[PDB]
Amino acid sequence: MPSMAPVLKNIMPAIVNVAVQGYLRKFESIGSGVIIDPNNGVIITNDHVIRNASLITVTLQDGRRLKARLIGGDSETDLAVLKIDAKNLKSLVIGDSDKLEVGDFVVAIGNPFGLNSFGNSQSATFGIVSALKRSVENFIQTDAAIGGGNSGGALVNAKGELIGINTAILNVGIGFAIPINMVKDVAQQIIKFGSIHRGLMGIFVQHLTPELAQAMGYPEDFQGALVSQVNPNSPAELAGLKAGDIITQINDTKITQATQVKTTISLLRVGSTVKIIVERDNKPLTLSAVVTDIKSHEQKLQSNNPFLYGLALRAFEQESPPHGNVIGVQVVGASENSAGWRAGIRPGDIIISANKKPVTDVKSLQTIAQEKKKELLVQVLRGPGSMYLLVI
Amino acid sequence: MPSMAPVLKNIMPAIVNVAVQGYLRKFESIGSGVIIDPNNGVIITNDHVIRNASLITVTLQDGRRLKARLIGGDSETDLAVLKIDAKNLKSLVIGDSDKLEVGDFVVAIGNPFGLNSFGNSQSATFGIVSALKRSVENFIQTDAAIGGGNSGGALVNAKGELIGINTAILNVGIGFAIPINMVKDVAQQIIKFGSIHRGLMGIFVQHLTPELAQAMGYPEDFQGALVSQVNPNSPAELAGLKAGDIITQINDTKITQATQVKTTISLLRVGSTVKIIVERDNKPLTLSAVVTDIKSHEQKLQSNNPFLYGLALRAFEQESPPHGNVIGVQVVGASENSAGWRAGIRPGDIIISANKKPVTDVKSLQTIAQEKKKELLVQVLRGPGSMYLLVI
Amino acid sequence: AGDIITQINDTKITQATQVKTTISLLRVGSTVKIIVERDNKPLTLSAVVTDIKSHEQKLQSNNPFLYGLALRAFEQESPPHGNVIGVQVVGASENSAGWRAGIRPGDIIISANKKPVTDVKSLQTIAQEKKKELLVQVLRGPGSMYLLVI
Repeated sequence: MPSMAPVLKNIMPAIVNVAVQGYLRKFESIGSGVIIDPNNGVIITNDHVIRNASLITVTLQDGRRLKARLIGGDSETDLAVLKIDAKNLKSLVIGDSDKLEVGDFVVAIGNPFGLNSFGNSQSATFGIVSALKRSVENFIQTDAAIGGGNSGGALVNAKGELIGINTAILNVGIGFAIPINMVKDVAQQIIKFGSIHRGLMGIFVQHLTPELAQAMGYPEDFQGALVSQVNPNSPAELAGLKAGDIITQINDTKITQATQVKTTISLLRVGSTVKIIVERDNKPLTLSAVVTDIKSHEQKLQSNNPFLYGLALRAFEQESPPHGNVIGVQVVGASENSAGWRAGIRPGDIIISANKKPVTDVKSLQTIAQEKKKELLVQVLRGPGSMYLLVI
Repeated sequence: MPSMAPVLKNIMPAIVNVAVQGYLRKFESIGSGVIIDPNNGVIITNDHVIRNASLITVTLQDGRRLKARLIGGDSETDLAVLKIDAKNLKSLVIGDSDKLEVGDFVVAIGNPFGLNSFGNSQSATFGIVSALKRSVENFIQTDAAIGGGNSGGALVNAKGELIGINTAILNVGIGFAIPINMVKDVAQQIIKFGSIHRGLMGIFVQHLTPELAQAMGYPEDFQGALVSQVNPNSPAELAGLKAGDIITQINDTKITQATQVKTTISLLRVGSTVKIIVERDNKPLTLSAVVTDIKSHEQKLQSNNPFLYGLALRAFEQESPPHGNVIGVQVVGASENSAGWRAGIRPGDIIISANKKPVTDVKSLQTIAQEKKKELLVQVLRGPGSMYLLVI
Repeated sequence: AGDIITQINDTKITQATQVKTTISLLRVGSTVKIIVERDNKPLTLSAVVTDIKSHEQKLQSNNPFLYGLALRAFEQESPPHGNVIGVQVVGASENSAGWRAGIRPGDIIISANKKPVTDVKSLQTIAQEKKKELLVQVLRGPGSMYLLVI
């Protein structure tokens, strides 16, 4: 007689209750957690379960109510790692969430927002994987949900292995899970450093469909991640990556799915050399690239183009009463965080001279901006009036 | 390790996305579709998915976004057949939906109204058949639903065969499906003719319960469809069908269920001779009958009874101030679409003479109505007053 | 353009509004005789009313990827992309192959069948590469994406 009872009875102690008290006004909040290292008391829940906590208490199936410590959380991946100091703890076999398919049977273990606050008992619910993660697009999706779903709890496969960590967004009958492969890596890194310090690579990637594979000269079943854009002066550009490359391996991981790429890179730390294997018009190339600090990169960009950085510019000529024939460069956009904004330049402004010299096109503006001076004097037409501005 | 993953991976390409633009004000709308003939690009969705469309685009799992043509739809069965011109298409094995039982495991494949507009990925959800069709009464019913259910998508059995086509009426956790046997027949007929042209048979049928079987002199397990009424001058009457007959076979289909009968006959076309095998007080009889055009039949009825057609009549005698003793035939009802309504006759009218002659009962009225004349002069009492009317 | 219509078939044309009414009710397949003054010379033209769907069908497959698209040459510094050179999609008919593939007004086509796109003719020429698909790289705000127009 088949039943999930045997596997669940063994893994249930691994799931726990997570209770939080805090101020936002004082509030309560409860969710679930999973013990992923029994020897050191390391529990995973969602970041949103424990945000704003002054107090966090873990209740085990065995009855103990334990004071827990936050080792660190990561709001973007919605994960948080906790420590409790206690012995005789149980966990479960961790699995590989890259190996999941639509149609596999799963069980989600974790109380809904309403339920069994008081019993040391975690509700179980059964179903299949309905759709794989694809960044609702951001998670493993299931039809195993109860009460609008669980946060912090375990998603396990038919064997009892942990394949993800549940989460509850506000989809009737649909359950969501953060895949365990990603969870592992944010756990290690929060454990070692206390938080993820994301750096910059500058690679935008897209799902390689069979359609696109074939149109790009590869078989229908070919797998990889399509590079859709490589920014200028980005680490990916230094490394030789081009739009149209198909990424097939990063470091030790084979890429068969664009969603893979974006997770790996994310959780990788400024300083890391990264091996990227690429296919380009059917030739393999191995590029190497260094993750850099986002604020450093913005610095480079700024001190390289100190007066015009953050501005979108185009050539402009137009008879424009009351000014007569107006020739210049139109500021089409401007980041609030630019020397240009700070000096007063706004979108819609026409720059008609720089350092008292006439400006005809963008190039002509960029050249004068290269002049080794402390400041750029800029004359702008703005609708029917005009200002001189100083860009420092 | 059991899993629905292998069967679903093979049939998933058969399911598609259906996107529609139109005016009702412009609107969008998306549902799903199933490819039932890969060689000719023939897709099934629901009629309600594609109604009011000026544009219909099919997205395949492989990535192609394809312009689709409406070959025809049928709002009563809520089905619509589509063509796309494209090669390398996949379908699935079509199954027999007469063979389904409560308790069989099923998977419904198709995105809910909310979900994955953008991924070429169709959500899957798992369960059992909860109740068989019984015309909510009109469909196969399941506990495989997500997000309030899918329209246009596939319902498949444990083997991966298509057993129905999903539909979403506005029942939490309950999924509905239009059974595939019916779908097949409306597809062929929409393909050949562009739409279903329903004719008239005139057979009302009822579920034969064990209770009723026994009370009618057959074993508890006897199957068939109970004829509850046969209209006068109907094709079923010409063919010899009587109330109390138990239909057991129509053409090539054995009838074990009343719901069967009504579908078959429906989709059958004016002109078709139809074999009906019947049981009557335990003797088998084979009747033959011809489907006729509904408007022709109404014509026959009218030109046969040209002045009184569409009227409900009873004998009437009553002392009725201020009229004294009133003898006549009371019009108890009247169809707006009758020579009688058009002339002014209303329910509650007493017909007291016809062609200047007194009317005592219905029969007496019918006889004068048979007179070979261009018109019927009718004198009516209406409450306290009276009108002469001319029925043409 | 600048011809003056004085007659359509046997109806005589004295105002602009008659033209719509005389012609709208003419059936597909008809020969229509349009009589005109052009520089004070009378001419008589003959034209065949076509089916609307068939005409749009003809424009469509005669221009299979770019039909319905309003397009202009585009050069602009555009943080974070740097200097973006390409063809801006200014309008896109909701029934075009381009709209179907995913293109939207605002997008900048920066490459086609893997070559750089500079002016509108450069895109038109690449579009004529003898295929059943045009591969386009579009820049949309800070992102980018490959689409296949079919």
